[PDB]
Amino acid sequence: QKVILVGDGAVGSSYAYAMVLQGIAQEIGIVDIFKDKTKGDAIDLSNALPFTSPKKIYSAEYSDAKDADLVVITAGAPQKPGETRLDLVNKNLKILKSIVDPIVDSGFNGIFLVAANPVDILTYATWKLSGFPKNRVVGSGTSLDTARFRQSIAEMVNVDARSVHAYIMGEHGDTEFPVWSHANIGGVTIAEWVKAHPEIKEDKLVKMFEDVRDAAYEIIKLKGATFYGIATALARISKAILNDENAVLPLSVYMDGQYGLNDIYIGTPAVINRNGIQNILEIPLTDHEEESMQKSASQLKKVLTDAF
Amino acid sequence: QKVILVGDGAVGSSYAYAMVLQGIAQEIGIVDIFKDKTKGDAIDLSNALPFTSPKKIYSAEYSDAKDADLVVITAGAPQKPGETRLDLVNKNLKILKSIVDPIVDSGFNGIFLVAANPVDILTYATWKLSGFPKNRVVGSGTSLDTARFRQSIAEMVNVDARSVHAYIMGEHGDTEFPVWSHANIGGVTIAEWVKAHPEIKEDKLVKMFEDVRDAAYEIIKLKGATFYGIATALARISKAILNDENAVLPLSVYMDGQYGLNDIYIGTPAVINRNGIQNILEIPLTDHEEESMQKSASQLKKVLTDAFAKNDIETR
Amino acid sequence: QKVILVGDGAVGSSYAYAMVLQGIAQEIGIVDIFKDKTKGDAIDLSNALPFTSPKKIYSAEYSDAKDADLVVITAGAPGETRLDLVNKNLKILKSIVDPIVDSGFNGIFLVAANPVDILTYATWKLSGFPKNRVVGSGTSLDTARFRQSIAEMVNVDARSVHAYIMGEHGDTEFPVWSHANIGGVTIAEWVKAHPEIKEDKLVKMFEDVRDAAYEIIKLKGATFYGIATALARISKAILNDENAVLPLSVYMDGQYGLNDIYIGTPAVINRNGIQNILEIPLTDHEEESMQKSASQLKKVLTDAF
Amino acid sequence: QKVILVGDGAVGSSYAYAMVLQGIAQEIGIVDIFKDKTKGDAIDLSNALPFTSPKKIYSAEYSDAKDADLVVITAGAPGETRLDLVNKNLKILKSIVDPIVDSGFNGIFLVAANPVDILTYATWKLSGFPKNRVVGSGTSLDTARFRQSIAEMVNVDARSVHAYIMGEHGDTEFPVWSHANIGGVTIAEWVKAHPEIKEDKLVKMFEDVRDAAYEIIKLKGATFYGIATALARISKAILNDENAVLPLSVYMDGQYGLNDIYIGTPAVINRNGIQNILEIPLTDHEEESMQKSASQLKKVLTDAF
Repeated sequence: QKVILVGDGAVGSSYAYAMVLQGIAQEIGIVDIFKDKTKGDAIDLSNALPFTSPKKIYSAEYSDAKDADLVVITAGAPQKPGETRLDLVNKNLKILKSIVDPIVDSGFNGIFLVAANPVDILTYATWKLSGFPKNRVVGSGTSLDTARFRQSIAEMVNVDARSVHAYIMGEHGDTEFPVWSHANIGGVTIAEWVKAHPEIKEDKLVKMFEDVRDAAYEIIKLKGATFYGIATALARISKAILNDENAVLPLSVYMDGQYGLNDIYIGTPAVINRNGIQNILEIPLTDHEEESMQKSASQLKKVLTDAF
Repeated sequence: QKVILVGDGAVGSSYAYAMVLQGIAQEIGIVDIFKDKTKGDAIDLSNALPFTSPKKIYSAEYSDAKDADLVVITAGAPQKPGETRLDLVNKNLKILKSIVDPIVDSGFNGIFLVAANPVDILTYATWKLSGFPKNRVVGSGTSLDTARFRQSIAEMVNVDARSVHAYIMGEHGDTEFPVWSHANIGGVTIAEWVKAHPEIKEDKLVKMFEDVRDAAYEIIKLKGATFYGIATALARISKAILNDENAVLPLSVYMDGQYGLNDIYIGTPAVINRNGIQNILEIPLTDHEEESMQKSASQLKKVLTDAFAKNDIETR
Repeated sequence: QKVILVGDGAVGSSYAYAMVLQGIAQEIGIVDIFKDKTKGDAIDLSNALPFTSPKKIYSAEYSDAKDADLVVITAGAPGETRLDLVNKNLKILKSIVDPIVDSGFNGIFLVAANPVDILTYATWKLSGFPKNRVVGSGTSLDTARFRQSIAEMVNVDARSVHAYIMGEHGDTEFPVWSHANIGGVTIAEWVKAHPEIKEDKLVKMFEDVRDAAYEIIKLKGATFYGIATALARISKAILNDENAVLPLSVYMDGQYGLNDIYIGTPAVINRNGIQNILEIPLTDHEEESMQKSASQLKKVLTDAF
Repeated sequence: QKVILVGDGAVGSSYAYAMVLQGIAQEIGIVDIFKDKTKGDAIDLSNALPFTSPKKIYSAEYSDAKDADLVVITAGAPGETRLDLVNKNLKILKSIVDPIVDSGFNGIFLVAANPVDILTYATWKLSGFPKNRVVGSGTSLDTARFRQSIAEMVNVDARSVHAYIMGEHGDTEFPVWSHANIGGVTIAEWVKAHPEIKEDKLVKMFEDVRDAAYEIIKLKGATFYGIATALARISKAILNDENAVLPLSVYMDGQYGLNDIYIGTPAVINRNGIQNILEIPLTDHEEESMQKSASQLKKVLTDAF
């Protein structure tokens, strides 16, 4: 279980730490333009190993991805507060290509996990750039928000989060949405739970989603950047892949008809194991919610068209 | 987190051991009419603690339930061939009564976790005999079979069990049933799953439910008794209660209108915590499954009324 | 990580349950003369799997040990004399080792049958396997409990409590008080600094630890949860290649001045058996204790074959 | 189990993250000059909670230390003169400890800021708290990394590797090689039976552990994951009342021949602070090392005031 991390910034670095404290993977190679930073990170991270399970951590080069089972791409230049997102995508595409090409050439044949924002778009870019099978290229999608969303519903309703089933689908970002109609707690629909427990106000639920959806913006405002949350979810996804888990997570997967969408990566439940996506789940959507999914995909699709 | 286990037999003993190895509970008082066995089981289990989290395990008497947080009743009389299931209830009631009363006398005011068979019947009995609130008396119901049911579906569809939602409800036993219409994988129904994945055959799925439900029978015929599965299920429930989790489990809960049922304990998904049942989930059912529920519940009510009637009048 | 369990009695059964709950090994083949019991036991156990990590459990035959990584021998019937107990278990041991060896099994042997030290020496001779591929539970259990009790009494996390009970597991085993320490401080020195701790308490403690099994048997009819858990830990150290230090039954090639017999002492064990046998410096008295324990054992070993 | 972290820099921030992933404590209030950063940090960390055990994390003020069970001080700037660094951190410390004590805090102090030993003594002086209710990370991390390295070299599970790096955390800390042992066998004795392990590789290993922090700072700019992880483990020993043995910064009352200074030495810590200061048997040279580190420490500690 060898992982090659690409991007030793706030997200990549925190991600490796999470992997270390949580005991996921056996070998982690850190790659970043700035070599010295990663060498230091490797030594520092390694000094924490005596408190967790063993691991081998080192500053690596794209060539070291040859026998890697999972490549995590975090390195993604942030949008300047005064530029087209298209530019953000045009600058990250160059950053991206300079990463995928050299990684492919190493002989790497494992799973790609894209976390760089905008993720859905960059997952399509990675796929197109690598020429890898659709199921071997994945994006963090809306797994982090779905997790938080479930956790918040759980706290409000007071039921163990493990029994709260809800999904946030679409392009991870401003257009993502909650599948309220299908969301349920232990088998009972949120709708039925409210009818049965009026104290759980419908308006508060709605704001909660909004708070989950806008949180990354808020954090960047206060702290300047977001990383702990994304880093933890990135680790979980990494765990499901490496441990051939067959877990169901809302990832950025390749659309081929599901929800009627085609030729794009967007967020939807999916089964993921050591060989990438096994299944792409189509959750019964309300026609209204199908519009949501529709809007979200068209906006994302246009940008994808232009960029290329 | 103090636990008082009544019945140090195969189930009871296995349960304690599970609690020990899994690190659930801080204290475990073992109670059984046979004192020396509980004393040796206490010492024996304590030699395992160095390989797990600490715990205080000792031989106990009902009076020790005074400050307990949980009382686990596994003490039950086996059904020998040739006796009405009515007799099996009659003698188990006598037993239950010899346990409930003294525990209630100690001042115990925690939660009751009934595991004896028939569990639903013995749960309602414990509830009635103790006088405890309906939500402070729970049966292990169909939690084990549901957990085993899910893992098997998981293995067949090859999807992590955590994302496999399926319930087996009704009276734990020969007439419990799987709510196939509502069961789903990560949000996608079993029916829909079979449509997209034809390799997943329906006869195998239904046979698997039968193999699950009949598993206890086969275990007894080959080995004489069953304890590892239920013991492990019991410890999970115990953890849900003691750690105040608000976990959803198909347990034996008091029916007060749900499923059109009233005044009996029967299996159905419920939310449980340190104060007992918090919520009873009403999973949408098919007219038939609903009928199954009604039937499973009528026969249930019949045996209670018979057992309690005989016990109310003939006891001396 | 495939394990073959020979003996589905109270110990074997508990052992597997421990393995199931603790998540050790991915496959357990249970082997016992009573097929039905092993069959129902495998089904009961498997129902416990949804609450733990996955594993494959089934009623096996010695031949299933062909591709097994670990073979644990618990078999053996519990008013008997020990000499005539040893004899009926050497015979049983033979009926197990031979066929397991013929299946091609080139893994590790972990003997738990009693007397362990004697029967462990028997497995070695009966299988031919290298002195380091045949291991006995030794005194790992008693030491684990001995350390735990010192920790409670002393009120310091047991992980830092270092003590060993060595020699033949049983009546003649003894504690190495001289080398035993807390955080690195000898027990002796700890007692000086803290008089609240009494030698009478410490001395009776070892005794209680040592004769515990005797009482559990008297009270409950048999002991199994303790050794089961200890076997499970040993099983883990082997299957996961931990190179852990445990007082196991190891072959004597000079240590403590002993030779050609298995006996209890700290050793490093991993996926490939015992990696190292550790010699703890002993006190003259302690050397005697070890000496006396070994001679008493060696005689019984000598007359057995 | 509530905690008040003072300092939301790379170390405190990472500390909080570790605490969150490892699920230690149920409440963490992050206190730092820059509020918005501690505010956006708490939101960010709270988004990770769904993947771990529950916790209540928030931006706090010194006043929130009132009911706190433990306060962790990581504030303190990272050219520089050993003297100047101490003198300005002593100032920072004063602007923190005072206000925290004013809140009503009657819990434990865990000092992580460097130079840790000196800043720990300062915390004791400034807080007026009991000697046992003021703790410094001391050499716990280096000792932990030191043991792990010896284990990888000797190929024996680290839990069985007992070694101690003592003295003032810094350039003057030294390894107690004489007492260091593996499963009860001495490093010196271990080497004898294992030629391939050379005292040359062993001395260089320690030196790497000691000056590693320095290499990390040059390469990356700062060091935080090692210290943060270690802080979280000490925090766990305290919040869970473990009575764990860790080389911490503790008040010397004659032990080792030292008096009236905090310095690195094995100790038992729990919910109520330091239970015991362990005095490990030092060689003449190892004893000289302790004196040298302490006298030099004492010097810098005096001038500082």
